[PDB]
Amino acid sequence: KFFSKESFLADFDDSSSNED
Amino acid sequence: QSRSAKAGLTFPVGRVHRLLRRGNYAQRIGSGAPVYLTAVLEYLAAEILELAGNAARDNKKTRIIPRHLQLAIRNDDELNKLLGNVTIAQG
Amino acid sequence: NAADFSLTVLRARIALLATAIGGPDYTSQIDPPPYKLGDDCLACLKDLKRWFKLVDDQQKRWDVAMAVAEYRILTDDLLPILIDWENKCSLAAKLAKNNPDHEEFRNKAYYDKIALNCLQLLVLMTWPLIVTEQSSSNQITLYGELKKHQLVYKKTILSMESGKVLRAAIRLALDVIKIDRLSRTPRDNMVLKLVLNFFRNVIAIEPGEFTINTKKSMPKKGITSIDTLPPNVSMDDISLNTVISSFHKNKVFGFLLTLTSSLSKEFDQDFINIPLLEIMFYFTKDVNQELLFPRTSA
Amino acid sequence: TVALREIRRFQKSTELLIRKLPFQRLVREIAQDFKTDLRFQSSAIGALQESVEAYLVSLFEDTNLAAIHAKRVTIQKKDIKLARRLRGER
Amino acid sequence: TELLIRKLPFQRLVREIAQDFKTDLRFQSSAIGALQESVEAYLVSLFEDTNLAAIHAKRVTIQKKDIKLARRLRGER
Amino acid sequence: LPNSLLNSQTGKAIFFTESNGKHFKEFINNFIDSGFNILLHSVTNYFTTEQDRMVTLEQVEYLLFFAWFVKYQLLRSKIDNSADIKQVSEALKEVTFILVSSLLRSAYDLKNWTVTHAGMIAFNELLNLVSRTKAAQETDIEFIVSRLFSDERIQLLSNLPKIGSKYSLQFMKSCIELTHSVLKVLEQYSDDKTLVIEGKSRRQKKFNISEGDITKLIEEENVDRDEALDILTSSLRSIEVNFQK
Amino acid sequence: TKRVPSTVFIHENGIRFQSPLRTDSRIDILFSNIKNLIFQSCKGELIVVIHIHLKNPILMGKKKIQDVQFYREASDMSVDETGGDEDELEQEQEERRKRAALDKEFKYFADAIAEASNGLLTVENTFRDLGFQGVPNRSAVFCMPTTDCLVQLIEPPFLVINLEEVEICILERVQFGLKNFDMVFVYKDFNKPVTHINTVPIESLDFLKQWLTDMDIPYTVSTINLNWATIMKSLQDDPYQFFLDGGWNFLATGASDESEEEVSEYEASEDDVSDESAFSEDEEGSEVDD
Amino acid sequence: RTKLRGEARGGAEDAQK
Amino acid sequence: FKSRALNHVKK
Amino acid sequence: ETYSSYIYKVLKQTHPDTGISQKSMSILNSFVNDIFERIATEASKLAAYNKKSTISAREIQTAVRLILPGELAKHAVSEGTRAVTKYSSST
Amino acid sequence: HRKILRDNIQGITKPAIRRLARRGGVKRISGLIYEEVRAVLKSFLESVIRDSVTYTEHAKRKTVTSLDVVYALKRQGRTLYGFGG
Amino acid sequence: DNIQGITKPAIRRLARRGGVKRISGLIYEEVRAVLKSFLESVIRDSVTYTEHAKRKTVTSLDVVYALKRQGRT
Amino acid sequence: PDMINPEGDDNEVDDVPDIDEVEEQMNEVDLMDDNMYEDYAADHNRDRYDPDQVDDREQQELSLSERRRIDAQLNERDRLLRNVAYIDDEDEEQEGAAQLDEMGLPVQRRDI
Repeated sequence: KFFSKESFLADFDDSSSNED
Repeated sequence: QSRSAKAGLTFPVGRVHRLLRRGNYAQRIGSGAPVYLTAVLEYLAAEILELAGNAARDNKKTRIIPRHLQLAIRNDDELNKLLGNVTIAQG
Repeated sequence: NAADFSLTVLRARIALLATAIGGPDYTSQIDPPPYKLGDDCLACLKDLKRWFKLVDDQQKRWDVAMAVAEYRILTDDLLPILIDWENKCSLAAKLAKNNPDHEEFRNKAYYDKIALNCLQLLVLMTWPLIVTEQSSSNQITLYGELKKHQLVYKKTILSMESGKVLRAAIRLALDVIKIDRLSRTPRDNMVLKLVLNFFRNVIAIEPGEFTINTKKSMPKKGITSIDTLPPNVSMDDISLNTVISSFHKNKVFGFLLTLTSSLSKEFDQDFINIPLLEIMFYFTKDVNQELLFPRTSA
Repeated sequence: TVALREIRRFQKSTELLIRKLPFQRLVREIAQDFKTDLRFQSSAIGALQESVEAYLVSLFEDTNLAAIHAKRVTIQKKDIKLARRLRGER
Repeated sequence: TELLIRKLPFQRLVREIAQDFKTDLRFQSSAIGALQESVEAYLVSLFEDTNLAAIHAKRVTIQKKDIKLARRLRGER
Repeated sequence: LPNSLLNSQTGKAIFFTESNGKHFKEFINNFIDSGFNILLHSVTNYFTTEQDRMVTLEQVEYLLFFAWFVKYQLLRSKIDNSADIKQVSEALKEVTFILVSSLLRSAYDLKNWTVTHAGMIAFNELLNLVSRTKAAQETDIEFIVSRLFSDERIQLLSNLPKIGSKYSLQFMKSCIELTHSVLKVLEQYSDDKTLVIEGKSRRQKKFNISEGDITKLIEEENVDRDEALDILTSSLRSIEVNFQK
Repeated sequence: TKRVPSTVFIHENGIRFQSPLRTDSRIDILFSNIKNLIFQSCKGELIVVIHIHLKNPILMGKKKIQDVQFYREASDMSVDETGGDEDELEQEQEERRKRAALDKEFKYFADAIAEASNGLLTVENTFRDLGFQGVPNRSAVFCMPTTDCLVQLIEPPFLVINLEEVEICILERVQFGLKNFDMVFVYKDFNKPVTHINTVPIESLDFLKQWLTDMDIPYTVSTINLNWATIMKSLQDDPYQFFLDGGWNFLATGASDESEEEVSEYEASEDDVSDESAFSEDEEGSEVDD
Repeated sequence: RTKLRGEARGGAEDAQK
Repeated sequence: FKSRALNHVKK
Repeated sequence: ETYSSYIYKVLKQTHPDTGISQKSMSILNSFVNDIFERIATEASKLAAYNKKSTISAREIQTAVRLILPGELAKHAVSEGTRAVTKYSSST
Repeated sequence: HRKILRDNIQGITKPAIRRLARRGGVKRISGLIYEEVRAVLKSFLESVIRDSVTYTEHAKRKTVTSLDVVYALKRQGRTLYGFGG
Repeated sequence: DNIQGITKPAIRRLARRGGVKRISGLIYEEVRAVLKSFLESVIRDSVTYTEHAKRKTVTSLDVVYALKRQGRT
Repeated sequence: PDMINPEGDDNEVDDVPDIDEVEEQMNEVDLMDDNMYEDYAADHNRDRYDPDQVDDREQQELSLSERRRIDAQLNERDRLLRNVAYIDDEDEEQEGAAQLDEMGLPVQRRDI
């Protein structure tokens, strides 16, 4: 179960956009 | 007559100037400084060559070996001051 | 009368510096007052760092820490600066993601530098207080009150709009992370160590211990309390539940996971191998594993 | 005498020191930690080889000096700690 | 930071070193004070190493052989 | 030092909420399933060279981090079969064995008792992990139980309860759990008799070597004679222990 | 048990030391029994000594000792505790004056001992400028090469290497990258065991070799440590059988033996061609400043 | 010094000795 | 001076 | 072995009888490159110390008289200043 | 029943340590000195290979050249000669 | 020479901050020897820097630069 | 009473690592023995490097300026990691910061 850093940047920017 | 014969030293002043340029030690380098440095290299290399050749002459060996270089470094005290930290090998 | 005169001139100078860092901008009329940086304010951050270096470190005193703490530099100056930088950078990142090269910062390097200096003061001021033997009497006298001020620091960090300073700290970390591994200077990895150390300070702050003098005999009244808490700070604010809530809301957990999982392939592991273990230990020092599995039920 | 003849042969068969193939395997295993997909040059492994021999021979000379300083023939934990420390390499 | 060795003997020591050098340059007190402070720092480092080289050899008194051990392990000649 | 399981009362309970407890469980699960092994390997790489310079804080936090995450993975594998115990498989390397055992031994000889307690917890969970991996699969298991119980460590675990009564309740509870783990992992070898253990020889164990014996061992187990001399020396200190003893 | 400021008696046949503690316990050493009379100066030293080496050991009553030294503390106090004035400069003046006085005092006594023997015993003087550090036994001391012997007079193992009785001084473990080496005296007679002095600094070595050229003793260089017990036992078993064929030839002299033939010519590399060139310096020398 | 050595006048008797 | 420390975690 | 052919030219210059081996020549080349690196880095640090942006021969002069032993440093300065004055007089 | 040699420290064999110690010049050795030499050797290779893989990773290649190793040793002050460059 | 005249309780106070309790006699002479060598090296470095700077008087900043040289690993 | 040295003898203080001295008492390995004539001379199989694993080819090399930049970067990395108190010792730290007043406080920047 590898966690990608680019996925964390994408999730950071997306939760900055709408935060769900 | 290039710069090497103009300086009178068979060590290359042009190659010293070029490798000073590629190192980016400073953005400007002089003309007399590579001549000076290759004369220093001439003196040091010629002196350690003469001591190593003399050490080859001591044991009547016609051929110089790295053991003669090691004898030249150990026997001279100032070369031990200059080259005490470094070890040399492949022999 | 040299000691109290030196103490009151030191407290006066920290008060002047704390007024000189910034203001809440009461001139502008917004229903929440936006925090405005003072004129020549980065020099004030360097002066707080210089004061914490020259007095607190070599001279073996802790007067500067309480002089800062009673004038609320962390509560009222550093946290609004970092939160304003976080909110402005988040809005700018949104507007640049939708349309690049529109609505930039005017002085982004200045804001990044003052944000980095504010994070440096957060790490330097919330450092774990250890008092071993042969230490100065100033530290021994001041240890309990400075632990209480650090408790106020932890409550204010975790409670200020659910800890946006944690998002500011991870943004300062992903400023480093966006650079390639070969292009990263060791100062950038030291900034990563600064962020991981800040998270270990946020987790690691615990209530202090009650120390008594046993030279005199214990009277008939005895110990009436061992409470070591500040007035506004309760045991719920300090406890790990608020830490987990503020860390999950601000995505600290994903940050720690994505630095732990790619520790060897992406980061220089010798910089951040020890603060990461310290963070894991400071979670798991007070958690029993049998109670984490529960197997109307209440 | 064949006994002192093989003493002379034993003098010829010195300077072997730490062995070449276990050193190659060990430096490969050490290099696996920093980057799994690595390759070496034989002159690079040789340079590492005699650098380690020179360092450890100088370390045993310093440890022997510390031991002879301590009114003693054998060497200690603390002898090699003193010998490593007073070169300033901490 | 107390300058233990007396100032005028150090000021004439630097004149003696200039004498065997035959260098004929002059000196203000700032360079002399920096020299004396650096000498005090080097000597307290050498004496701390001499302390722990002596107590390595289970003695409280530092000796000639502790000085030889400190110079040889430092590698200075 | 911070307040931890070594200082808190045995009856102290952390009261996680539903959402906070679920988020912490997810975070610890993803930590073990993602990078517990890499972090543990990097730390035991760093501390095995910095072993003589670390103050009690790093020793205590390393042993507690190791013991806590090994115990949590053991409990998760016991409760649920979806998790794999091999996710803490890098706990079972020889380097972590050497580090934990050397930390416990250096804590005992210097009469340091906090690091002794943390190493006692770590050794108890190490034995529990070894017992779980042995009960799962029936091999390197005999090698590692020969590795942990080698040297004078059986005498160490024997004389840890003799000095327990002076200290606190948590030290004494760790003495309970460690001695129970020791007797449970050593009662499995009562009939199987596989108790070969590296022991410390005291008087002369010198033997005049035979190079014919050396070369036929070279033909037997495919070895170079320098490490065969190492094997020939290490075979001389091998002893056997009695579980009744 | 306790040392006292005693006295020494010269007789025409034997030197006498009577202990003022106990009259019955005293030391009588014949002048014909003296092998060597060594006088050591106090320069670079704390005490000043006269050492006496004997060819025949003298027993104290329980164990035979070989050599007896008379010593005097020249300094006022051996170790000084630590913790205006200027009396100290005059104090170092008075111990340099009294060190010269005590040097005269023992030199006149050495002359008296040399004259009283009537030529059977001669005088000998040590030299600090040619001395060299090393470890005999378990003590790393500044050892003392002299005209007649190699003396070592500080530690309670006192070492006197007679230069008239030694066959060879093999230099030992002399390889490169090595700061220390082992130097081993092998005596002319083989019955007594060899003398080994370890950990000699490398910078004295050539100077030490020059001393080896002054005292009519040869030297060889062996790069490995030699197990001297088995070699000396093999010399004890068959001395003449070994010495008749290859007496000293078993070691490398100094080596070459068979030719290695590993030399190479540098293959006569020509001058470099196709250089980069393309300087474009755009810099002017102008006038140099000096 | 046409030979360009530090001890060009000093090496001859050193080689002789 | 001699001091005794009391912890809140013992409660 | 970029600097090796001129080592060979010096070795033929002193007397053409002897010949250099591979390993000793590699030791000599690494010596000359090391001395070049020490002069060039040390002079770059001095150029940073005196805040100049041009490498001159005079900081090379003080750098050789820094790292070399003094009695060898004056000889290196003497041959170097003769070479650089001949180079400047040839201009 | 017989212990295997499966460790990275067995590249540093005991007679290799004893040969290094005899070349250094000790007369007798203890027992823990073997694994102290093993730890010292591990620390030194981890340092030198750390600089060397940093060099060859900034070279955009997957192989290590001897020039990288000799410059890494030069950075620690333990200079080597006789390898070119 | 005043290297003969360097005062001894100053050496004892250097020994006090050195942490020792007792000082031998030859300690004094060899400390004065390492003083001579240390001043030799640092004053040589200072005169090299001030020959580079063409001034007839040395400065303390060049002495600090000489200490940057004299500090070694 | 013995006077081993004129300069000073042993203090006779007890050894704090008693465990190490005891384990040297029960374990000691001699170098000057019979087995020192065994370890050296061997086969030529272990005095080899594997040709298949080790690749020897002419490859790309760093420039001199790039290598000096890497040297400066790792010297900075070793200085930052080895000697660290906190993170506050950052770049462009004031070397003139050590300005102590008559009352011990830092000297005020820029007279009231």
